[PDB]
Amino acid sequence: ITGTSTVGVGRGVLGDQKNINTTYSTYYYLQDNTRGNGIFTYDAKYRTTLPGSLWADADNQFFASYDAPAVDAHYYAGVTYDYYKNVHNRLSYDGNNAAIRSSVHYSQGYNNAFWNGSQMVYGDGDGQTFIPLSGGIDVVAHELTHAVTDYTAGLIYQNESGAINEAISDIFGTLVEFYANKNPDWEIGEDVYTPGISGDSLRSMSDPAKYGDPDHYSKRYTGTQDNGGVHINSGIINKAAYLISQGGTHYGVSVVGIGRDKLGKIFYRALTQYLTPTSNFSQLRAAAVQSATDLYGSTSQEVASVKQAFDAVGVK
Ligand SMILES: CC(C)C[C@H](NP(=O)(O)[C@H](Cc1ccccc1)NC(=O)OCc1ccccc1)C(=O)N[C@@H](C)C(=O)O
Ligand SMILES: [Ca+2]
Ligand SMILES: [Ca+2]
Ligand SMILES: [Ca+2]
Ligand SMILES: [Ca+2]
Ligand SMILES: [Cs+]
Ligand SMILES: [Zn+2]
Repeated sequence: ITGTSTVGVGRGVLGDQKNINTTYSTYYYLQDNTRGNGIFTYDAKYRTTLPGSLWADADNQFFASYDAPAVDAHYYAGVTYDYYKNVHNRLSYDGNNAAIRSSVHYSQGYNNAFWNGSQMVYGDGDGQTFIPLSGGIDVVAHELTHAVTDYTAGLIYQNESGAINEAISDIFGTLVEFYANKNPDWEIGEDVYTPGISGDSLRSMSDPAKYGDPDHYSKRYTGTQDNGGVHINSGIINKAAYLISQGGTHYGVSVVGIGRDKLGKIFYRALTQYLTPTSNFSQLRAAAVQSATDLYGSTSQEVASVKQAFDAVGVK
């Protein structure tokens, strides 16, 4: 909408107070004009019609329980935009400052979040498996990263290419979580998953097998559920990325860690310059090796560590 940029205040899903960029024209709308061509947050009103209504508020204060998922979807989209711009010189998901749209309160008791080809969408959860999913910064950045992938490598959402697509979203979701630097970890979704169980998460990148996901190519899922295991076999790539950054010895193979920032540079370059819609795990290894060669040189530790990490997870 046309209006003037304003700054509201509210509380997110976890009860934390934050300022949000809004737009005033009769109402205060969840429309942040400070980033690209805007970040816009919508109310789906417990239905499945999308996007729903641009979020309108009478007083620019967002402390109601119903407001909390919207506050976080809006704010964490801003953090994610900032990460891509400041760290990778990428302007929004398309590289040309496309408007970023999110809807919250999607459906009833909906235990998921998604990118629908055009926007991000967040369920509220059922209060048992999830609380409102925009409360997880890694979740928000995971969804927005699906948009980045759509506009870059375009990895098809099935089998190995789809597991790479998933892992890219988990990797950058985690790097955004570290960028914001609030309780960062290598787990996925811990802030919104299972409110009645402490210390768990939807997935782990540091130890995927803690939740039955594979951590070695010899343990990959080959069936048809989950689009050929896209959320399962992502553990093999997530583990490789974790090893590149943090190091470790895994199935007897030692990896010298090179840190999160270099992991992010290598995988961002692979995603944007080398991966294609049909890339498989072996092709991802080659793309990561070439990316690290471009950035650091063929004789570098960074290239050696990429090779060690893929060796450790059984990907040649
Ligand atoms: C980070 C977590 C909290 C959310 C994350 N959702 P997610 O982002 O993985 C969501 C899952 C989904 C698919 C279809 C319909 C509805 C929902 N997938 C999704 O949005 O895929 C977007 C996409 C579009 C084109 C090509 C490739 C990908 C996830 O891991 N979902 C698990 C629970 C799953 O769906 O198994
Ligand atoms: Ca209000
Ligand atoms: Ca965390
Ligand atoms: Ca996390
Ligand atoms: Ca939990
Ligand atoms: Cs789990
Ligand atoms: Zn995903």
